[PDB]
Amino acid sequence: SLKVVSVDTLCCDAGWRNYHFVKLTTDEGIVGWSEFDEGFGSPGVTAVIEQLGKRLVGASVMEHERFFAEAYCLTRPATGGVVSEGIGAIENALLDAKAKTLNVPCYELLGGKLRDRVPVYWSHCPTWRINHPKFFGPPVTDLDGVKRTAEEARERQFRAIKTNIFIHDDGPLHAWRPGFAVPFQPALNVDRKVLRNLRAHLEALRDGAGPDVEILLDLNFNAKPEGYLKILRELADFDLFWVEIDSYSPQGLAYVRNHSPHPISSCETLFGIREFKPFFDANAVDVAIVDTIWNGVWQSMKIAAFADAHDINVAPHNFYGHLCTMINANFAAAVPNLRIMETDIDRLAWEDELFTHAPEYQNGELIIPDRPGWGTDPVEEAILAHPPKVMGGLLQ
Amino acid sequence: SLKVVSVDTLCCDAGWRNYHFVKLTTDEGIVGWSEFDEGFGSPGVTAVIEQLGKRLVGASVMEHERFFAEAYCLTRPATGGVVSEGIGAIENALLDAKAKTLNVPCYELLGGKLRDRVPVYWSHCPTWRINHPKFFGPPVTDLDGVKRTAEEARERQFRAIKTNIFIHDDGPLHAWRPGFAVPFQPALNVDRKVLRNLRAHLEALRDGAGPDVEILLDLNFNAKPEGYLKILRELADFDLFWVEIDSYSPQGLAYVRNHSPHPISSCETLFGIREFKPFFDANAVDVAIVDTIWNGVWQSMKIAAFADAHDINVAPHNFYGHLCTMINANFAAAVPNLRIMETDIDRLAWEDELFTHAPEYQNGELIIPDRPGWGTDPVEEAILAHPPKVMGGLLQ
Amino acid sequence: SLKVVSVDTLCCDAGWRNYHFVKLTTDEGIVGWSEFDEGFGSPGVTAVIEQLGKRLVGASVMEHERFFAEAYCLTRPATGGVVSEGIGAIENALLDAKAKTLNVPCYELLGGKLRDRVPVYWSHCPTWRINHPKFFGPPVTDLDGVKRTAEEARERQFRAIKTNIFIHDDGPLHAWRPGFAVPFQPALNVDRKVLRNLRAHLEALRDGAGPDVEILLDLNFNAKPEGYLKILRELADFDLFWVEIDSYSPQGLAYVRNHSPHPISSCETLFGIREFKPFFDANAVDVAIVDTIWNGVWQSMKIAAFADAHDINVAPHNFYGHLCTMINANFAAAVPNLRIMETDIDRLAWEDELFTHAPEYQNGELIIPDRPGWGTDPVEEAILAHPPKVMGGLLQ
Amino acid sequence: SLKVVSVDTLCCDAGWRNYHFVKLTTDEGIVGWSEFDEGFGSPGVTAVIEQLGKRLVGASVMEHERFFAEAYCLTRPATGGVVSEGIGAIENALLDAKAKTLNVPCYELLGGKLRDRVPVYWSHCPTWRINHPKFFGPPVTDLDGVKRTAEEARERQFRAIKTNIFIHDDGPLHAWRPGFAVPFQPALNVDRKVLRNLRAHLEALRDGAGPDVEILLDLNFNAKPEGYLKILRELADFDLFWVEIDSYSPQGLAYVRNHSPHPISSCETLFGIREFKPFFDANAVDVAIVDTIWNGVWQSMKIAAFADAHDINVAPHNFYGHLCTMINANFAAAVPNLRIMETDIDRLAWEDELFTHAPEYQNGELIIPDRPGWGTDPVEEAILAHPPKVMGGLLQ
Ligand SMILES: [Cl-]
Ligand SMILES: [Cl-]
Ligand SMILES: [Cl-]
Ligand SMILES: [Cl-]
Ligand SMILES: [Cl-]
Ligand SMILES: [Cl-]
Ligand SMILES: [Cl-]
Ligand SMILES: [Cl-]
Ligand SMILES: [Mg+2]
Ligand SMILES: [Mg+2]
Ligand SMILES: [Mg+2]
Ligand SMILES: [Mg+2]
Ligand SMILES: [Mg+2]
Ligand SMILES: [Mg+2]
Ligand SMILES: [Mg+2]
Ligand SMILES: [Mg+2]
Repeated sequence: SLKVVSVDTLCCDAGWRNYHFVKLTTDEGIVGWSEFDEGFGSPGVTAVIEQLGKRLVGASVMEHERFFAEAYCLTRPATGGVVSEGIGAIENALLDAKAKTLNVPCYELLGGKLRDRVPVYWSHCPTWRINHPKFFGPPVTDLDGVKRTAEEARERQFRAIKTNIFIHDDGPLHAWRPGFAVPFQPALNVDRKVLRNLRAHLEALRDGAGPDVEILLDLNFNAKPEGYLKILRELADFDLFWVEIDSYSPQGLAYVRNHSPHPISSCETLFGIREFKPFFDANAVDVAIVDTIWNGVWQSMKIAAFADAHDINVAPHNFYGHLCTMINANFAAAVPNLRIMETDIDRLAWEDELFTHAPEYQNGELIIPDRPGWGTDPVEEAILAHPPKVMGGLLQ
Repeated sequence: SLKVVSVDTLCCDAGWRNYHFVKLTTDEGIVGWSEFDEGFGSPGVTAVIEQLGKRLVGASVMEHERFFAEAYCLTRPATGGVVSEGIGAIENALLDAKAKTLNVPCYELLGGKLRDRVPVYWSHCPTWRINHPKFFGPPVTDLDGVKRTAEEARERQFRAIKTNIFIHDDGPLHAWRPGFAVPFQPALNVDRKVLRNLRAHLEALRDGAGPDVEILLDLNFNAKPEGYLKILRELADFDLFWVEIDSYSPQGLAYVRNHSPHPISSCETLFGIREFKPFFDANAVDVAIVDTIWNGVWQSMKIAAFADAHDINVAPHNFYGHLCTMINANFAAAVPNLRIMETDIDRLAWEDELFTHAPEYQNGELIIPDRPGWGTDPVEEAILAHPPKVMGGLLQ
Repeated sequence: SLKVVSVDTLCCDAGWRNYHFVKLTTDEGIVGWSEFDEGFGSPGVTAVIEQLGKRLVGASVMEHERFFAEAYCLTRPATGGVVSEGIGAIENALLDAKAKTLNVPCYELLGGKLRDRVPVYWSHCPTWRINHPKFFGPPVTDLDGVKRTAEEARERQFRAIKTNIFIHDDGPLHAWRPGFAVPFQPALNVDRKVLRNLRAHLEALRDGAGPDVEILLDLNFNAKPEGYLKILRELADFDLFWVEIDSYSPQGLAYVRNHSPHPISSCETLFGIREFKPFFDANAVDVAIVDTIWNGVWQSMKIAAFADAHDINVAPHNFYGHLCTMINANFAAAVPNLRIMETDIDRLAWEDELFTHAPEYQNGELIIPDRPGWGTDPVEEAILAHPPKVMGGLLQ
Repeated sequence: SLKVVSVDTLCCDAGWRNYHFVKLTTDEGIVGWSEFDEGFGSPGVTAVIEQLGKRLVGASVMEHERFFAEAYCLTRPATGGVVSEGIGAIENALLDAKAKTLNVPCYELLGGKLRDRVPVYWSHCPTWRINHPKFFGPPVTDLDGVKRTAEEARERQFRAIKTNIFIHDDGPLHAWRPGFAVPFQPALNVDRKVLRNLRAHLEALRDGAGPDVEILLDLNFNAKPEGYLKILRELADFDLFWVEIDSYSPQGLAYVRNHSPHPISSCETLFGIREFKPFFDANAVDVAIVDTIWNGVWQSMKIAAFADAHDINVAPHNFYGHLCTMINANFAAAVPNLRIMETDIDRLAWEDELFTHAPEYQNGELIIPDRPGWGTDPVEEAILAHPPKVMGGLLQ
């Protein structure tokens, strides 16, 4: 019949956060999967999915843009954010199911592949070993550990690594994340302490990385334009692949970029061409980060094409489980204007148990798989062996 | 202690949709309430509230902007929409509790009152009698019914009424709501059928209203700029108080307004100064509609002040239960640049059972009450006597 | 009755200028106070207050925004400047009275507090010891004195200090203030003499401050854009927390900022969202200085929210007596987007006599008090023991 | 010596407001006069003048731009409004004294005259007979009176007349001035009542005026852009010389003008090229009204030249006593780009007692006099025979 028979959500432990999944079944017995997230400031996604999936049962699995168009109508007043995340999760499960029904990898739905491998950067490096050492080891607790982590990235043939903001000289090594209320300092002022610790951290990272490995810096939402300018001035003489700055002020981000000696990336939290547009119109970014897990991969192709017309290259936002990596891998395979792909190389001790297939890396690149669908399936029995905790992520 | 002890949510039947409430209790035994909504495209609000309320327990009931600042940080990546609705609901319960603790009406927190009564328009008139006749009677099923409803508004001393788009000459009278997928025609094209039915409907309404009662027209998201222009051209010779058009294109809405012979209102779905700004910068609106139930009343005061500096008057978005009306009444009491207040005069047969106090109208105005807090409390036993159904509203 | 019974003004000696106060009494016997200023280019404020206070008697002390709305109407043609200062002074006395009536600190009216302490900078350092040495000692008369003053700030645990423009090598040490006609050189040209003296002064200040204490530079209205650019170029290699530039040319100030290697602050003389708007639209400032004594604290909350939407942090303009400090402290307690707070640490020998309570500093921060109202009251008998002189300030 | 020996202010009764004067005496015994106003929203002007005049004593009477430059410096932070009015009043007394010293009319200082007579409009017609009938008769209390007043203007050979907004059908004839809080309705909404009364009033005025006399409409600050558009739409088919709209929103006023079928005038409350500039840049006005009493005539020549470069003609704001008329007459004599001159033809019963010379009109034009100085002097004994009341005007 090609009809959708069921849409369910599943959830499992990912240590300091949970992973979530959409499981969509068709009348032919094909199962389409996606992975989504609530911990990154996004309570409510499951509720959105459970409501929207009710309307989808009985509809054609093949008609994903019809579903999107309908869903957009039904939730139009509160579009974006958690609503749009729910829509994107369902879209990604629909794509998997459609690809599987047609016996093709998902990139065959997205224009075909135009590359077989994708260069990555090792993200949250050494952020995961510093911030979640119970889950990702060896723990990093000092500048020597920072250096050693970069040395490890170099030895393992990774070509780039991305860090965040860390305070080294005020007690135990800790992250500086005031944009997410750790600590609660909602003005997000940047003081000397922040600047000298950024410098110390990056110098240690460069010492370990050597001169060839690229270093990316993510500042998230942790300052105002004033403070971002202060950081960029301070770090004017560093060799940075990009400095990543999230902002809801296209004019402010454009001002910062205009005064930056480094490439600026942004946009990981934005939805649709509509939200990217003011940033591109303002010349606000060198690189547009696109969250295809949030937007849905079909919607993300639209965003990539929009960026292409502005001669802006895109990078997937990818810092979740293996299924998200494979979803992003398919997007990265199809998009011409691809900057690089993000991936976390630090993995949970049970990550591989949760999925049928793991991403394969060789010489600093992700190999794009050629199996029907995204390239990996969550394993239901494994999910049940790792029951979820209450919401973590930013809401820990 | 002035600490928040608990944050709970409650839900009850409102016929074709549910009402939702936040119940916040302090260490002193004061209870602060707000009303919120999920049916207007907003699945997930309850989940957001339940997560955010966990962080609020143990904090001061007096420190509402602290809570807002913290909440904004914790959900920054997925801000707006359902996340921001959850934050606004909690804010409104905090305000009620703080006012009650200080033994004052909520307007005493908002600058004091500057008026004792607020002119209203009777909204969803005759929309509720056409679209939900099982709940709001007498049913309206033809043009004569449309005329009679306007006559009733005139007799009852209402000074203004607001209708939507109705098809009268293609079978049983029915609403035209393609922007919300009823029917599913996602291009939102406007054809002759729409135009002639708008004309027929508005002529009947004017016939009943007489020449003094003002007629407002809400087009919601039911066209593209092209179609909005077609509608405004067609209705060029009508006397309309405003034409209300929701759009996520400030440039498109500005183009429409520039070519409109009628005042244009918009913005009921927008969050914060940030989202209103592009519209004001573009000269897109005569009147800014502010949803204080969604934004929170404190945040809405910021938006009202922003509008004031642009010499734009604001109107509350108010089409829910009595508590929402009283929340909006307090906002309307304090804001200098107030255009008018929306209210639905058609009420459910059990509306008055659900709340301790009902809004009072006299000579077409809402009387602003002077009780501690918002002016009415949901009644817990009554809520339990009207158990909720599954989600309705747009998601019916 | 909650009615205002009387509005009076009082005035006392502050050495080289006078302090002024609004005293508002209610029917319940509550007294609300504010402090205002005439010496900073503002003859006439008292006359404005005395006229506007006549209309206020008999009105509710609780309805401060009603009073503001009415006052704005009555003085609309000559709004801003001295008129708006009079309105702001009355607003601040109303707020004090309302807070006292409700038995809460003024920050309880402003959203609640979100911080308990506020970092400050020691302003007019060493400006007060150079320019008014009869009142603030020890006198500073040479570069060694400049260095020693910065050393004192460091020892006393202040984290930042702010100086102005001084000429050291042309006779007795003297201020360069041509923008205020000392000397009268109304072109405001910047020559070598100015540049080399700025350098000499700042080098001495840095020598005393050490590398951790932040140095702020205030240029007031003492140049044109051309000259501001010359100064910023000259000082390109200094580590400055901000350079403060007052301008009535948003396009000119924006040009300067675009070419500045230092953060730019401005706006201390501006009134309302309306006046700040062109500067924010032009990207003219890193930091917005808000004079809440001039604007009124309620109006200033509107300005702070406007700045927040532009991701601009604000700093109070505070260089008067203890009551102004406490007024600003309450604003600073409530505003999320707070850059820092200005305060003069050099005090008159009789400052503490004039007020019931003095501001308390610890480890470079101002402690926010928790008494009803602003946190301090002028003392009537002390005011009479220090009779005012003719107008001083800029009009000396 | 050519030194200024004294600067004094005088004040006398003008019925519902006072007139004020600056009296400046030189060492040679020449007396220069100006007239200024406080009632039009401007408490404090006298205080400003008394402070600034202290600095002027001992300076050259010939150096008026030196005084202006110095005064601007000394009051720079609170410039505009009442401060700038004080400066303008002194400037106008300086000009009179300088002209008298050189034995020439003031227009000889302003480029020489380029016309001998100036067409006027009869302003506040029938506004003064309606609003201040105790002082200006015969009283106007109905539509027939409105018609008769216009007939009188026609018979007396006036070519143009200007009215305001009046409510005729809700009790005794009364002005609609919500922008100045009469009545207090601070949203400034425009309803049917306003529109139908504007129409009725203007139809009566046109009936009396005949087809040749021009009719001007002043809306002051009595609406928001929304309401101004509503008024202009309603009055689309009237033949109006201009519609006068005061606004502090250049973008809003420009929007209104863009949609106006009538010429738009504004700017009567603005100070200096700086304040006019945003309006001209926005294409906001057909005609710029310049208050030379407020700005000073020398400053006003700068504004007129600025307007000239934009191909905008200017009109003096003139609705005070005979000295203001003569001050404006001299400006009007010298400015090439002169639209028309405002004057009130309704005069107080004692107006002529107060001044040595009265303005002379012939065939609808003001004759420019050729006496040294402005053309009339206040009479000190007459001033003392008409002692002032408390402040009236808007502050009544
Ligand atoms: Cl989580
Ligand atoms: Cl902070
Ligand atoms: Cl619902
Ligand atoms: Cl369609
Ligand atoms: Cl002073
Ligand atoms: Cl000079
Ligand atoms: Cl007066
Ligand atoms: Cl109003
Ligand atoms: Mg968004
Ligand atoms: Mg990132
Ligand atoms: Mg949005
Ligand atoms: Mg609507
Ligand atoms: Mg100004
Ligand atoms: Mg300053
Ligand atoms: Mg101004
Ligand atoms: Mg006028």
